[PDB]
Amino acid sequence: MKTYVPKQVEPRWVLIDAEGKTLGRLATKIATLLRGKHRPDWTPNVAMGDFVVVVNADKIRVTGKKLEQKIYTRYSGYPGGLKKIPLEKMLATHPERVLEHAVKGMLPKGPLGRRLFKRLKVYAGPDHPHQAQRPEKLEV
Amino acid sequence: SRIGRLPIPVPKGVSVEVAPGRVKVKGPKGELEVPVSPEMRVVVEEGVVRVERPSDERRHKSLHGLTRTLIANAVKGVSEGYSKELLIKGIGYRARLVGRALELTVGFSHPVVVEPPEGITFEVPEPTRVRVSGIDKQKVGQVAANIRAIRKPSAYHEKGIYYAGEPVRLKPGK
Amino acid sequence: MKGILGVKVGMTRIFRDDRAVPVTVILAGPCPVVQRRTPEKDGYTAVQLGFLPQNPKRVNRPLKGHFAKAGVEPVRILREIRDFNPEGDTVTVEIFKPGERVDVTGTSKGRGFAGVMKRWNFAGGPDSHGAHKIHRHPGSIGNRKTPGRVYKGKKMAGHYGAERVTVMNLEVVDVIPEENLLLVKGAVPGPNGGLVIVRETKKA
Amino acid sequence: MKVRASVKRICDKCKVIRRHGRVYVICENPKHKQRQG
RNA sequence: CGCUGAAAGCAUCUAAGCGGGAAGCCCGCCCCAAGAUGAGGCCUCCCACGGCAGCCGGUAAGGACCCGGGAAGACCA
RNA sequence: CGAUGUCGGCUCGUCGCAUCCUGGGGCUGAAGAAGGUCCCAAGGGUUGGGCUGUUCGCCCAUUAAAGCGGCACGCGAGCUG
Ligand SMILES: [Mg+2]
Ligand SMILES: [Mg+2]
Ligand SMILES: [Mg+2]
Ligand SMILES: [Mg+2]
Ligand SMILES: [Mg+2]
Ligand SMILES: [Mg+2]
Ligand SMILES: [Mg+2]
Ligand SMILES: [Mg+2]
Ligand SMILES: [Mg+2]
Ligand SMILES: [Mg+2]
Ligand SMILES: [Mg+2]
Ligand SMILES: [Mg+2]
Ligand SMILES: [Mg+2]
Ligand SMILES: [Mg+2]
Ligand SMILES: [Mg+2]
Ligand SMILES: [Mg+2]
Ligand SMILES: [Mg+2]
Ligand SMILES: [Mg+2]
Ligand SMILES: [Mg+2]
Ligand SMILES: [Mg+2]
Ligand SMILES: [Mg+2]
Ligand SMILES: [Mg+2]
Ligand SMILES: [Mg+2]
Ligand SMILES: [Mg+2]
Ligand SMILES: [Mg+2]
Ligand SMILES: [Mg+2]
Ligand SMILES: [Mg+2]
Ligand SMILES: [Mg+2]
Ligand SMILES: [Mg+2]
Ligand SMILES: [Mg+2]
Ligand SMILES: [Mg+2]
Ligand SMILES: [Mg+2]
Ligand SMILES: [Mg+2]
Ligand SMILES: [Mg+2]
Ligand SMILES: [Mg+2]
Ligand SMILES: [Mg+2]
Ligand SMILES: [Mg+2]
Ligand SMILES: [Mg+2]
Ligand SMILES: [Mg+2]
Ligand SMILES: [Mg+2]
Ligand SMILES: [Mg+2]
Ligand SMILES: [Mg+2]
Ligand SMILES: [Mg+2]
Ligand SMILES: [Mg+2]
Ligand SMILES: [Mg+2]
Ligand SMILES: [Mg+2]
Ligand SMILES: [Mg+2]
Ligand SMILES: [Mg+2]
Ligand SMILES: [Mg+2]
Ligand SMILES: [Mg+2]
Ligand SMILES: [Mg+2]
Ligand SMILES: [Mg+2]
Ligand SMILES: [Mg+2]
Ligand SMILES: [Mg+2]
Ligand SMILES: [Mg+2]
Ligand SMILES: [Mg+2]
Ligand SMILES: [Mg+2]
Ligand SMILES: [Mg+2]
Ligand SMILES: [Mg+2]
Ligand SMILES: [Mg+2]
Ligand SMILES: [Mg+2]
Ligand SMILES: [Mg+2]
Ligand SMILES: [Mg+2]
Ligand SMILES: [Mg+2]
Ligand SMILES: [Mg+2]
Ligand SMILES: [Mg+2]
Ligand SMILES: [Mg+2]
Ligand SMILES: [Mg+2]
Ligand SMILES: [Mg+2]
Ligand SMILES: [Mg+2]
Ligand SMILES: [Mg+2]
Ligand SMILES: [Mg+2]
Ligand SMILES: [Mg+2]
Ligand SMILES: [Mg+2]
Ligand SMILES: [Mg+2]
Ligand SMILES: [Mg+2]
Ligand SMILES: [Mg+2]
Ligand SMILES: [Mg+2]
Ligand SMILES: [Mg+2]
Ligand SMILES: [Mg+2]
Ligand SMILES: [Mg+2]
Ligand SMILES: [Zn+2]
Repeated sequence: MKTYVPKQVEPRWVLIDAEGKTLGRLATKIATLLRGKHRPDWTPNVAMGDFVVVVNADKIRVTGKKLEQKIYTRYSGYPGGLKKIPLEKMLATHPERVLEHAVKGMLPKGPLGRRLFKRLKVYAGPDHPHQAQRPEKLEV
Repeated sequence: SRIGRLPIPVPKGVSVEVAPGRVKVKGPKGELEVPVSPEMRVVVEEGVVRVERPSDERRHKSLHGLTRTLIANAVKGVSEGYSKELLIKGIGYRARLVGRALELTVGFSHPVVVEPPEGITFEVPEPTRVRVSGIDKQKVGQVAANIRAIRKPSAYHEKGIYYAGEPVRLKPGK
Repeated sequence: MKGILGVKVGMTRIFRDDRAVPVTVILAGPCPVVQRRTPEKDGYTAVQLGFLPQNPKRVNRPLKGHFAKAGVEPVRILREIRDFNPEGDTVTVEIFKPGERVDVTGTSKGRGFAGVMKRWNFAGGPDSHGAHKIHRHPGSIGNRKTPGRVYKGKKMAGHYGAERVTVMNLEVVDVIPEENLLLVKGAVPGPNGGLVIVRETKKA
Repeated sequence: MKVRASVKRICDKCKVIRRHGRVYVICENPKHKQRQG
């Protein structure tokens, strides 16, 4: 007997409210959903996890003094091109990127991992534009 | 040996209503909202407000005295109000009231007009005394600190803007 | 913000209060409003100006449909002025008065492939004392094994000019509405006959 | 302000305080101000 | 450097909270920039053509080729 | 060691900050002006000559200042020699 390999499946669209949840502990669950490891037919070499919609991403929570002391960093390739953005400022300017970054770092590197990241749709504020997909509300 | 335990006399007629995280104090001179830690409990009694803490841990012991004083400062502010007095010293130095604003001539090449924030009143009884008054104790002391900072007391001469009661301490020169 | 499209016509000097004032002459208007950008429709505010009438027998259909929806004759250039909403339907030199300061944008003259000395004002090499075929060369471009590479943005030979350049805070010396003429004190990018944009200065 | 690794009371008017993660010595005598560093 | 302020009846810029404060930091100015594959937006133009998410051919709006040139340019653009 | 060209200069930079200048400060045996000392700060700036191969240093005339270090004592498939 060979191990079961699934034929392609309709993905499950899912909706998660970010308000009040801790940044890192929410991200690990989203990553699990994107990989589809909650699914009994999980297969490592095809994209078969959920599509994850997240709202209220600007209301994510964080412990200690991370609002001031967590620094995001970007290197432009130029001399002096290291930019340091504190978490506070990122929330004030591109708040959806806090969760996106946290999740992306928890997905595998490579073509499949980049594909899985596109299946995550993060929104600040309580609304998302994906009624047509009828996302299933999740409590995590 | 405790400010938090000390009950707060409430003069009639001042009303102290409690809400989660805040205490609202209304009196003859205005209202003040006091933000209060949700770990503390503020209790209304007959002509008395009291604050209680839920343990003997350092943080609760620290918030206990703070919360009592802030509530008491609000009770005083709406009934008595607060004021601070500034003495201007030095030959040419003087103040006057331009409208309800304060104009200081204190040795610069120009005057210094200070606009009153909401809830602050300026008075100039004599040209060398300035009164700052309002219901908010923290604000009164802040505006007063700002006006003193225009021209601080000199290290060598009785010249500058002084708190009333501030001791004049000088250094010799030559 | 207010602006107008123009043509650089030439340079001369005038006499003002017994002073010779170098000027660039610019033929600016008249500029029809061809489209307006609104926050509801486009997400920002600007006016699309037209300039220089064109032979309709040179204007293809999608452009013609664009003009006609505006009730505008066929024009040679369309450019937008950001954050400008003129009341009329035609922008002319009269939006500027003498004494105002303006920013002027044009396409600078094209040096083509330019050496390090012309493009970056490098010092080049000695012309005697043994200098060997490096009189106009850049010298070293780096270090050694650390970092073993050349920085991004390293100044090197290459194309230079024929690029957008803004010169800021130029005094308007005169306005001649009869001939749609703006006189601006000083130098303005590009050749005579080049397209320019004149805007109210951003320098306070 | 004296910035040193050994911050100590210099006179009996000196008060050792901890302020925003640092040790300071404040005193009515300005020479006695210290910050650990 | 302060305001207000406990723990610590006083005091304390701090433990709750608020203010002031550098040529430096973020933005503002200028230039590039949607291969930003996350490939964005707006205006306008053509139209659902024949024959066996495919192929084949004729077209549309458009474009390219070629030619006269250009303060554009090594060729290219 | 079946080769990793070695001083100094020129050219071209870029970085560190234990900061020479400029900006912000506390203390002064800080009257003022000018200094001294320490703290914050690397954004920019940091001259031209005489001597000597010199690096350095001394000297001349200035300067807000004429900083110190790293990059194979940066840089010879870039030049000099
Ligand atoms: Mg789960
Ligand atoms: Mg595996
Ligand atoms: Mg956290
Ligand atoms: Mg955003
Ligand atoms: Mg990863
Ligand atoms: Mg790996
Ligand atoms: Mg009562
Ligand atoms: Mg009780
Ligand atoms: Mg002296
Ligand atoms: Mg142009
Ligand atoms: Mg050329
Ligand atoms: Mg050259
Ligand atoms: Mg040159
Ligand atoms: Mg040049
Ligand atoms: Mg030279
Ligand atoms: Mg020479
Ligand atoms: Mg030369
Ligand atoms: Mg030779
Ligand atoms: Mg030779
Ligand atoms: Mg030669
Ligand atoms: Mg070279
Ligand atoms: Mg390397
Ligand atoms: Mg070009
Ligand atoms: Mg004139
Ligand atoms: Mg020309
Ligand atoms: Mg002692
Ligand atoms: Mg004391
Ligand atoms: Mg004090
Ligand atoms: Mg106090
Ligand atoms: Mg005590
Ligand atoms: Mg605090
Ligand atoms: Mg503040
Ligand atoms: Mg502050
Ligand atoms: Mg102040
Ligand atoms: Mg400046
Ligand atoms: Mg552009
Ligand atoms: Mg695109
Ligand atoms: Mg674009
Ligand atoms: Mg990307
Ligand atoms: Mg597009
Ligand atoms: Mg055709
Ligand atoms: Mg040609
Ligand atoms: Mg060819
Ligand atoms: Mg060897
Ligand atoms: Mg060999
Ligand atoms: Mg070998
Ligand atoms: Mg060899
Ligand atoms: Mg260096
Ligand atoms: Mg330092
Ligand atoms: Mg220095
Ligand atoms: Mg200074
Ligand atoms: Mg003296
Ligand atoms: Mg002095
Ligand atoms: Mg000093
Ligand atoms: Mg210090
Ligand atoms: Mg110090
Ligand atoms: Mg610097
Ligand atoms: Mg730098
Ligand atoms: Mg430097
Ligand atoms: Mg010298
Ligand atoms: Mg000589
Ligand atoms: Mg000689
Ligand atoms: Mg010499
Ligand atoms: Mg020498
Ligand atoms: Mg020597
Ligand atoms: Mg000697
Ligand atoms: Mg001098
Ligand atoms: Mg100086
Ligand atoms: Mg070195
Ligand atoms: Mg060595
Ligand atoms: Mg050696
Ligand atoms: Mg070397
Ligand atoms: Mg050296
Ligand atoms: Mg070398
Ligand atoms: Mg050689
Ligand atoms: Mg050499
Ligand atoms: Mg080499
Ligand atoms: Mg070599
Ligand atoms: Mg080489
Ligand atoms: Mg020799
Ligand atoms: Mg020889
Ligand atoms: Zn002391």
